Amino acid sequence: PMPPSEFLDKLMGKVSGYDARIRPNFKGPPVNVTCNIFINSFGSIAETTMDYRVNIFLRQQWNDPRLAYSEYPDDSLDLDPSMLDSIWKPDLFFANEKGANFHEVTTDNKLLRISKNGNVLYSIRITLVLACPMDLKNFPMDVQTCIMQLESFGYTMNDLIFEWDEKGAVQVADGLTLPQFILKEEKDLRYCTKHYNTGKFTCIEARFHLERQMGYYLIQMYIPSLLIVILSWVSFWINMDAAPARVGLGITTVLTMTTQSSGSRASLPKVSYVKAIDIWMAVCLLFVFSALLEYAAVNFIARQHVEEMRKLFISRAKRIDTVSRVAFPLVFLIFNIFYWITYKII
Amino acid sequence: PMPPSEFLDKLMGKVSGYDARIRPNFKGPPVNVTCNIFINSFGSIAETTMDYRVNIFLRQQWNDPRLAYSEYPDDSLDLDPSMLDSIWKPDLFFANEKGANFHEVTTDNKLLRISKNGNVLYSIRITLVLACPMDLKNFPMDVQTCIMQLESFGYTMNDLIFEWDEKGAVQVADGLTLPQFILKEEKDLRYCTKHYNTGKFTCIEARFHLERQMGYYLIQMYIPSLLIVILSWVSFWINMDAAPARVGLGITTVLTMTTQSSGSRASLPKVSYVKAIDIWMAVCLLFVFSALLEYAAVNFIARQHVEEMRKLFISRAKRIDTVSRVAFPLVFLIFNIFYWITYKII
Amino acid sequence: PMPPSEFLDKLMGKVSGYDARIRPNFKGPPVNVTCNIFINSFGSIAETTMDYRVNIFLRQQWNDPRLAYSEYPDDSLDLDPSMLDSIWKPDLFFANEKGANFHEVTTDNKLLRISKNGNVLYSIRITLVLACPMDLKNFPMDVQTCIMQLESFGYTMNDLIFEWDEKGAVQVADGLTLPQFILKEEKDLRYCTKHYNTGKFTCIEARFHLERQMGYYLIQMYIPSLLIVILSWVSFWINMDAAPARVGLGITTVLTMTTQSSGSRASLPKVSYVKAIDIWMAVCLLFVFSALLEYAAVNFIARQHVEEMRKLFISRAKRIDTVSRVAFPLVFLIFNIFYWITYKII
Amino acid sequence: PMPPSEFLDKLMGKVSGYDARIRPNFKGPPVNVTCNIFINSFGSIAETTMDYRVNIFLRQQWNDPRLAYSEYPDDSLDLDPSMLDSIWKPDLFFANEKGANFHEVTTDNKLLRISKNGNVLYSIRITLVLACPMDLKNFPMDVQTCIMQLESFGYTMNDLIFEWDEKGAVQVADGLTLPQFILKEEKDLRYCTKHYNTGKFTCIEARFHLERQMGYYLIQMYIPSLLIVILSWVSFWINMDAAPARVGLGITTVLTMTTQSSGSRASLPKVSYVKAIDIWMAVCLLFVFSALLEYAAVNFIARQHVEEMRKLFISRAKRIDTVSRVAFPLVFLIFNIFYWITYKII
Amino acid sequence: PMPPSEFLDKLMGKVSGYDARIRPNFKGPPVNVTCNIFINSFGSIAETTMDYRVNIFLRQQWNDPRLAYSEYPDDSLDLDPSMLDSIWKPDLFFANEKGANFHEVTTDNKLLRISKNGNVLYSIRITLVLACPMDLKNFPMDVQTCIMQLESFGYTMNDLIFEWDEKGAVQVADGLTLPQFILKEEKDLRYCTKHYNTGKFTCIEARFHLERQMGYYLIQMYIPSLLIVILSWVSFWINMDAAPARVGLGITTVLTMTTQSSGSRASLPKVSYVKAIDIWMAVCLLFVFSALLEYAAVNFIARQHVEEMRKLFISRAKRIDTVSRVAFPLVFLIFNIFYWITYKII
Ligand SMILES: *[C@@H]1O[C@H](CO)[C@@H](O[C@@H]2O[C@H](CO)[C@@H](O[C@@H]3O[C@H](CO)[C@@H](O)[C@H](O)[C@@H]3O)[C@H](O)[C@H]2NC(C)=O)[C@H](O)[C@H]1NC(C)=O
Ligand SMILES: *[C@@H]1O[C@H](CO)[C@@H](O[C@@H]2O[C@H](CO)[C@@H](O[C@@H]3O[C@H](CO)[C@@H](O)[C@H](O)[C@@H]3O)[C@H](O)[C@H]2NC(C)=O)[C@H](O)[C@H]1NC(C)=O
Ligand SMILES: *[C@@H]1O[C@H](CO)[C@@H](O[C@@H]2O[C@H](CO)[C@@H](O[C@@H]3O[C@H](CO)[C@@H](O)[C@H](O)[C@@H]3O)[C@H](O)[C@H]2NC(C)=O)[C@H](O)[C@H]1NC(C)=O
Ligand SMILES: *[C@@H]1O[C@H](CO)[C@@H](O[C@@H]2O[C@H](CO)[C@@H](O[C@@H]3O[C@H](CO)[C@@H](O)[C@H](O)[C@@H]3O)[C@H](O)[C@H]2NC(C)=O)[C@H](O)[C@H]1NC(C)=O
Ligand SMILES: *[C@@H]1O[C@H](CO)[C@@H](O[C@@H]2O[C@H](CO)[C@@H](O[C@@H]3O[C@H](CO)[C@@H](O)[C@H](O)[C@@H]3O)[C@H](O)[C@H]2NC(C)=O)[C@H](O)[C@H]1NC(C)=O
Repeated sequence: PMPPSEFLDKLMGKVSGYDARIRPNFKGPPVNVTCNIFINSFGSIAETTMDYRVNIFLRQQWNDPRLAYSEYPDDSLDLDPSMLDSIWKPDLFFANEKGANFHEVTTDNKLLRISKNGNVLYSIRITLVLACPMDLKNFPMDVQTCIMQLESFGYTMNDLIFEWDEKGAVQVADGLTLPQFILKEEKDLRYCTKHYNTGKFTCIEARFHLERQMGYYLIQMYIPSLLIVILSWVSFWINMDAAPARVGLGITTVLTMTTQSSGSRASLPKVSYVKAIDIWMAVCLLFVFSALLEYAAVNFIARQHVEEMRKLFISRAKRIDTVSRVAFPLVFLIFNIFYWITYKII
Repeated sequence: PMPPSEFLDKLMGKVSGYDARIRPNFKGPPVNVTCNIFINSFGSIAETTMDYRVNIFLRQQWNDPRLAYSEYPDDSLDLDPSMLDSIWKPDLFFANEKGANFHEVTTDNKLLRISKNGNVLYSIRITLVLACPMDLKNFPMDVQTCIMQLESFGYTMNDLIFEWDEKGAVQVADGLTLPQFILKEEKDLRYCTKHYNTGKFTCIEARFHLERQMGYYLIQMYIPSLLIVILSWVSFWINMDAAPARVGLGITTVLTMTTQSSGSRASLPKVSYVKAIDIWMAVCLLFVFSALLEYAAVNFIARQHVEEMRKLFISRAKRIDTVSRVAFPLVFLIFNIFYWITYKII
Repeated sequence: PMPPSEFLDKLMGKVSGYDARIRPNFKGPPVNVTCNIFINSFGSIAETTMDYRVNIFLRQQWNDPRLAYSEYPDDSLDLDPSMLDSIWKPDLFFANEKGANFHEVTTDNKLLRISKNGNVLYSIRITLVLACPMDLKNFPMDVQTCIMQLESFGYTMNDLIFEWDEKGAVQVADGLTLPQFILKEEKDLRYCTKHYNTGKFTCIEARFHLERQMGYYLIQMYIPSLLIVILSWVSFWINMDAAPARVGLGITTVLTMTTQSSGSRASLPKVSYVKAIDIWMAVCLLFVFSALLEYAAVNFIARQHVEEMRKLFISRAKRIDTVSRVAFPLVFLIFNIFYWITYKII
Repeated sequence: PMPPSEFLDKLMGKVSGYDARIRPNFKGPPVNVTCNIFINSFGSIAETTMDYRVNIFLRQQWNDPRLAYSEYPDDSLDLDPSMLDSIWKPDLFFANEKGANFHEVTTDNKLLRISKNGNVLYSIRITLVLACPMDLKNFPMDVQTCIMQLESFGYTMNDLIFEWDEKGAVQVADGLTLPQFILKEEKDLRYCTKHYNTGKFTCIEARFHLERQMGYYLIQMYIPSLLIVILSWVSFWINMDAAPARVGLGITTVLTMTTQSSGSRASLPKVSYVKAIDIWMAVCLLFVFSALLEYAAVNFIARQHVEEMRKLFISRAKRIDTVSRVAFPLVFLIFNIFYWITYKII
Repeated sequence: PMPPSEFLDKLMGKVSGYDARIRPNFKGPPVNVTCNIFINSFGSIAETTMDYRVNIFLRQQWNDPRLAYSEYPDDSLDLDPSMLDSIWKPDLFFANEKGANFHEVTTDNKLLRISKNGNVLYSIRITLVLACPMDLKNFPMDVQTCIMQLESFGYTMNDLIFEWDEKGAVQVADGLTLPQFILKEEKDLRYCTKHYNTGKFTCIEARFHLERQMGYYLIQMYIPSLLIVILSWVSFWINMDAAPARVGLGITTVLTMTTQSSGSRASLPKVSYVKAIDIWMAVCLLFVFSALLEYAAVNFIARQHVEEMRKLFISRAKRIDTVSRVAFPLVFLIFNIFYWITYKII
């Protein structure tokens, strides 16, 4: 008979004494607000700024005994967001917001429905730019753990407690992909209960493990680093005497190893510790220059050393030549097997 | 006699029991809202961010039996956007908004008119920055399909259903051009009906097929890649003996093929898979270096090998020379015919 | 006696039946709104985005017979923008807004005055980022025509018509200069009457012809392109025999012509058609490389060809030398006279 | 007894006939509003956009005889910004705003106090991004004059006149420094009275003279330009015969003079006229290349010219050598003394 | 019995004469507002703009005798931010805001509670982009002191005084790290009492000492500067005669020392004074070029100077050779010990 919006105006109005400024179960046990999120979008994970943009559906559920109706014949009463400032809502916020906003296009993207016993479902759409610190000690082979944490601002622990629901506390959209990362499915859920000089305030947090796409940096960097070192060694398969081709093929490995070192730290923050993209690349710099010294070991013999005199001349340089030819794959592949299985277990 | 705005205030006011918080056909069949868009602007299609900005006219049509007037002698009653928060409107939103806004310059750019039988036309101007994932496996020769999807936020499927109208569900402005793409005319129109733990919500979506302008990358990249490979082969039409001109014309092809590899991946995301602009260009790198080995095959003879001794010296190198001269167009044009007709059928 | 604001409250209030939701001359002839703009600022003309920012004073004039007073002894009644939502105003908008805003610093920058016969002057300050497509077939020598168009949003042609006034429909500020362009004084004024499936809507538009400053690109690009070609020819005034100076002065023209080709397409969109800054510059690339082939024509004689044998050696190369010396200004100045007078008539 | 806010509500309310929509001295002499600013922050002076951000305290003073109280025992009544829309205020705006905003953090940063005779002090905090054209004919040695101008928007000259007060019309904060400029203390104060087709409107303006920091560009550019020219001359102190060291030290001056010409016009607008950073640098380009021709004048003798024949060979080249050695400081220091004292008097 | 929000409406309403426009202790002693902040986020410390973004909790405490309740049985009455414009609050602002905003997601992030004796606690969440001047005379080894200062805007010193509380006037979040800096724990707290021509206004300020991470610039710059100088000296361990290897290893040190000088001043402002990253690097430029002159001192002997003639030829050059070999670590390590212990005490 009577429509729900007319029914609900006398359920929360000045009649029946409902005050939206007062929490449920006032002067009693605290309010148990259970939460779960639905990640629509994810990404633009900046590393200069060390933050990431997410677009979620924040669903909040609690019980309000003041809103419990008994005689109206429906099981749920929805409430459009025009009258949304008229009941009590929890003062949730994010402890690492770094700017956020609602979505208000064609309607405020907000949802509210009330069960018969007073169970309240509240769902809004938020875009967050959440801050997470980035550990980059092993940069292309790292697992970034960026978190988000949900706190009360005004109510202390003895008035309002946040929880995650057991039925899927973080849902992720179906085809949610990232251009540079993989979002793992194990999502840690734990408390971050804050203590200030004002009081103690509730917190729950979710932890997202992000693992990179190694395939990009392997193409741009690790393959043009690997081939120049092989270019460095075919350069020694030049003739035995000091040819000017060793001058050009020497700087050929120099002009590439500096160019690959030019755009190497392109989009990276200025961290003090050393990462892993350069301890690969600094080794690729000294294996360039070890071929530049290898021409000097030709010129070490060529200006130092007639049937007797010329025989020691070639015999000493070949004694360096076949040793230097074998030892360059020796010093490389021992390093190259020490490099990857280090990061395979880290 | 009586003006429409005075007539409409008693048609939707507190008299006659109209409540804007309640959908039409309440406790009955769901509301059938039919939609079509008019794309004014399009583009700024970012690929680092994988989104695109669009500027549309969102037209929504439904029937409200509460608004059906009978005695007023006009066929349509317009309603200025000052009184627009006074009737019911659908809570449409975009599932991939990534930020959006209205246009409010000199007047809120909004339109509302009401037919005699209660048919309501509602038209607004929106600017969207819609997210679309970018498949870039064959980057200059790809067909990007970027979509837009229109959902209800608060009403489930048993209360509100979106549809596309048959009479031109997507209109495009007349001279709408893109700097980098071609918008095809076949626009797929289908449903994306969402299931959450809240309920099931209606969705309709439109699919835009975008095909690139290959003419830009052919000028900056494919022509300076093609000529250096031809520069690499006239470099072998140098004299037969080991001249220093082969040192300079060797690095001449090196200084260009790295410079063309420098600004190659300029404005591109860091995708893990390999695209097609570099498997053209990596082949253009090894055909540079195959001429650098071709001087080494001159120096392979020059320091290894008197009427008998000099005759085998020139005869072996010419046996390599005329083979290497013919085989370089052989290995190129077989690749070059394998490259394009692969992407002609993809 | 009675102040104007007290007089005007009974002229447009609930007394005397004035309704701001209803256009003048309702159920009669359409409203003739005449417009003119005053461009304060102009520029930041982007070409990657193909838009430009303008800052105007939009003056609108129409007649409202409901506002015609007769007994008050003043000729014009101004109205401060606090009461500006109380009379009727046209719903003008720009069909290519791409974002715009008002100016509200220290007061809403808005102006309204009402004549005795009901003539209404309405003037506001708007900042627009107007979209214009950029034709760049001849890029440093182009004339860009970027437009702006003013439409009604809610009223059709039978209710509201926009016009330009004859008395200076576009005024420009006094010292309005642009860093890269010249705004011509001939400004085309014409109609762009839109037909949608909703109805037909009025439009008037203004066309601004923008002509570039050729002096910038002549300094950075055309002078360092011209001198290297002259550097390419003094390089042939080296000694007759194959000297190593031709190796260095060969790549001297190469290291500049690629560097000038590096920052050439610096701030340009990725258009598919070829512009004019590169068909100058591609010709400046092959006149670099024609001197690199000119050393090969020295080495074509030096390894192919004793009083008889040496006389044909110098006689053939000088036969190429004096021909190549004259023909390089021949092939250049014919092109250079064909280049500019092409664009002098376009 | 009675508090000021209760006293002031009957001083400006509906009682006593005060109307905030009506200027003081209505139908009388115009309102004399005197102004002065306090510059808190200054800078981020962009040159691509040709604007600058400033953060001021705009103090406005006028007399309102309607607000003159006589019996309340205090000399000044302050007014908090909640009731600030209740009295008359001038409609000041900036004719070159290019976007501006108020500051509203923890309170609207606004100030109002009223003297006994009706003198009103009004002070607000504004952040402006003011447009100024940039003359850059002598770019590191220029004096930029960027202005700001304060106008009425709705009141003509016969109703409202702006003035600067004699007691320090522009105050500057104490430690206000700029990273690239020096703000001179002579600040010109004059009128810019505007004439439109609407009427004539008041304007006062202030002129700020900005002089650059020459010390930055002297370090990055003028010292690495000076030393390469000295590197160009010690390069001639090589041995007399045509050595290959002149090839390397020739391009040594080329690889630097183009690199210093690469990042020279880094953050500069595309002005058509020639500035002064390049007419220094273009001269530094041809003094590089004059040493490249100086090796050609060695090779002019080396392939043109036995006790008689060799004596003219060395005697002609030394006749060029000692002349070219002295003349290079001759042509440089005459230019270098002509360069700076030109800009010392401009 | 009676709820607090109903109790508080009669405590601050129109009954009991409370006026939020009037400060506590009016016409009496000034208001003593004590402050402390809690820094949540810190950083994005720009140096081109010379500012930094901070995210704080601003806690303000004062006493209001008008709000002192006696009969209600609770010790603290909280107040939700809906009724927050209903009591008096101090008009705090930041004298170097450069733009700031509140946080309003899911609730206005604001907190208010009132003790029994009228002590008021007020806590809000602010994001500031605070301006600080950057002294960069010794750039990688500097200690930046960036401040923040809290002032009243409308109340003078005889009405409102700010103080820092003794109990931890600046708290910092637990794991607050910076990518480039270290926030020291000694935080200076002092007054910055402002004198304008309006009056004198209260100020308190906090000073944050920021010390850089030297480890980043030591890896990218100081190690590739150190090794090239050692590369410059092994280059002299080439053979004694003038070899072409000294040409290539000469420019090898040139191509790196300019490349390291290319991206050196990458993200730096254009300060006029000289910093310390280049007086390290300019010395690393002339120790590159001192090896280029060292080949000229070989060619000084090679073209100037038969059993007697050749003995003085080698004896003079070895007299330069062993002196130049020892003196290069002599001139370097004296500088290198003078460089660091200068900045160790500064
Ligand atoms: C919100 O959730 C919390 C946590 O589940 C609830 O707190 C817990 O409530 C139970 C039942 O009210 C308490 O058990 C009782 O404890 C007292 C004292 O030990 C004992 O005398 C009773 O026999 C009974 O065992 C429990 O102590 C309490 N725990 C805490 C930490 O507060 C809370 O009641 C929930 N509130 C609502 C409104 O649902
Ligand atoms: C909005 O559009 C939907 C889809 O066209 C309408 O739903 C359909 O409405 C028709 C007629 O009301 C239903 O047909 C009837 O079905 C019942 C049960 O099968 C049968 O007893 C009747 O004889 C008749 O055939 C149809 O089932 C129904 N389909 C669905 C999926 O709901 C809806 O009525 C429209 N609402 C409005 C307000 O226009
Ligand atoms: C706004 O401007 C338009 C265009 O000037 C006006 O429309 C024109 O108005 C005139 C006079 O009212 C019309 O002339 C009349 O035409 C009828 C039918 O042909 C004829 O019987 C009369 O003897 C007279 O010639 C003219 O047709 C009409 N044109 C159009 C295209 O509408 C309009 O009246 C102006 N409205 C106002 C409020 O000023
Ligand atoms: C605001 O400031 C302006 C400029 O100081 C004032 O205008 C000037 O006011 C004086 C005195 O009212 C005028 O002098 C009188 O001029 C008339 C006509 O010439 C003469 O008959 C009188 O004997 C006396 O000399 C003066 O002309 C006038 N000048 C202008 C350009 O308007 C104005 O009165 C000030 N208004 C207020 C409210 O303070
Ligand atoms: C806010 O804090 C300030 C600073 O602590 C207080 O000002 C100081 O208040 C004391 C006590 O009211 C004053 O001491 C008195 O001074 C007078 C004159 O010298 C003397 O006759 C009395 O015997 C007594 O010693 C003190 O002068 C005053 N100082 C200043 C600089 O104002 C203020 O009272 C505090 N206000 C509130 C509301 O708490």
